[PDB]
Amino acid sequence: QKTLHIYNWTDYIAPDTVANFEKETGIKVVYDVFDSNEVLEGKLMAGSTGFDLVVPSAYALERQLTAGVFQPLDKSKLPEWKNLDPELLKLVAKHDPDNKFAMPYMWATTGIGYNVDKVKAVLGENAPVDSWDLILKPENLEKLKSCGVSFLDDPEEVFATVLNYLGKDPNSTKADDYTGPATDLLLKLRPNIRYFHSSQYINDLANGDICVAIGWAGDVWQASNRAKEAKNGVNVSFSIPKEGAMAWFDVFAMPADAKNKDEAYQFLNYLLRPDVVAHISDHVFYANANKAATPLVSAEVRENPGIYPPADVRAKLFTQKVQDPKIDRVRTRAWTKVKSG
Ligand SMILES: COCCOC[C@@H](C)OC[C@@H](C)OC[C@@H](C)N
Ligand SMILES: [Cl-]
Repeated sequence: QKTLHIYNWTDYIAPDTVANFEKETGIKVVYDVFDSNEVLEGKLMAGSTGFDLVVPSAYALERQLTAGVFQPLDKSKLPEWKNLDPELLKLVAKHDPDNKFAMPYMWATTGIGYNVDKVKAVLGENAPVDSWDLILKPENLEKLKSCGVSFLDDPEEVFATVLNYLGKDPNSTKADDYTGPATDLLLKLRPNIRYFHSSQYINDLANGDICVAIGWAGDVWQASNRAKEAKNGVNVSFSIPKEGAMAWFDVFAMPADAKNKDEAYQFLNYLLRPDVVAHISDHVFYANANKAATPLVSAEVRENPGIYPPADVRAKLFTQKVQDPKIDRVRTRAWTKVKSG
């Protein structure tokens, strides 16, 4: 009896995906979760994770490759690899040349999740729900403080969105951008932010406990779906703001010391099956990278422009750059200053 260990994001799989895999293959699966790239990268850099598959973002995969923490995917053991989107593969290939190490899993954006009715009650029906002004303008955050504001606990996301909102390069390589105007705005916003967290905001949005969040798109639509299932009358939506937004790709990768490579390949081939990965998108409200699976995804998910955004919305998106150690230092320092007010 072999056991496959999988380290994935929270709220990032269907409730029966793993059980259906165990039944089909006889492989026992141990499934652990994280809600942060730095948590996952920390384990990948510090020692032996014990995981056979992990799921980092494509840009973070690039940093991890330079340390040799992954092993190349044997394409002959992934016969269904052809189901993956070539335009999505080419986008991942900027971080993983020739797509040698990673399998694109899901992709989405980083925008604003919000309580529609409470926002409209606090800021009126003309609230800037189409703009980052909703959560990055201090005059607005001062009004929304009491209903609850959350930011992701992710320095790269927050700083990229703040610099973009200030008219700077989202991936600015000038330290004065981070210590100056980026830190200045965050400190003005900081007293109105209830907490920095990358997963608690899902149930807090669903229950009406926070009214505006920096959120990952599928996370927020899950919040909206849970509230509807609970019949609590809470109205949650998601905005890809008109100023542009962070877009990203999460990929499956195989750690270089993975114990059960053969079983890991079996799970990757399982994920490549169109019905399997469409079932996941139906439940997590995330776009998968499987071109063959798209028609099998629910109309509710596929026709949602906040999940499968149209071309006008795609033209506004930017992706995360791997910053050199100088900018990494500056950004990380300012982030810690910001978290402690
Ligand atoms: C409470 O969770 C029990 C998991 O049960 C797995 C079910 C679906 O069957 C698949 C089995 C035969 O394969 C893996 C075995 C070794 N655990
Ligand atoms: Cl990415």
